[PDB]
Order: sequence, then structure tokens, then C-alpha cells
Amino acid sequence: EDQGPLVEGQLGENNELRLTRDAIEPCTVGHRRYFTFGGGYVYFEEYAYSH
Amino acid sequence: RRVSARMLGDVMAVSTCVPVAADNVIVQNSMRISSRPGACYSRPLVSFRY
Repeated sequence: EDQGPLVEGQLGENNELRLTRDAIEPCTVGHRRYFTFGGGYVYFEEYAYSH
Repeated sequence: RRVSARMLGDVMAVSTCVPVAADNVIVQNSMRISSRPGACYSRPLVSFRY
């Protein structure tokens, strides 16, 4: 809800919100990944948010 | 067009592949890995020149 508490979770596919954080993988050099978010995308580089 | 891609998350990247003539490619007569008995490649090996 608009006034509900903040819940911990992880993003999924097709704007899906997952409540469990278990998609762990070894860190790889030169990381880069686009992820669907709302009506656009979220860009990440070296496992760091970009814009 | 013939391209190679890898999952970049919810989107894919692409790279244009370069062609190679058939005469410039040859398959070896065997796959056997003499350096490691018990290990076998799942695809044949090849030698080629651009």
C-alpha cells in the first residue's frame, strides 16, 4: 500500500518482484546487465547501478 | 544476419560474425585427447585460416 511498510525483495523478470534473495552467482569481471523495470530499463555496470 | 549473442539480462547483445570459405576449413581425423585419458570432446576439432 501507499502507507505500507517497506518489504525486502529482489527484482525478477517482466517486472516481477521476488521476496527471496537466492540468485547468487560468482562475481565476474566486466559485469554489465540491463533489467526490465516499469516501462523502461535499469542499467548496471560492474554490479553497480547506472541510471 | 548471422550473429552471436549472450544474455545481458532482459536484453541481448550482438556481434557480427565473419564468413570463412569451405576450402579454408578441415576436420581432423581423430578427436582423442592423448594428454588426458577418459576425457573426450563433444564436438570435432578444426583448423582454419581467415
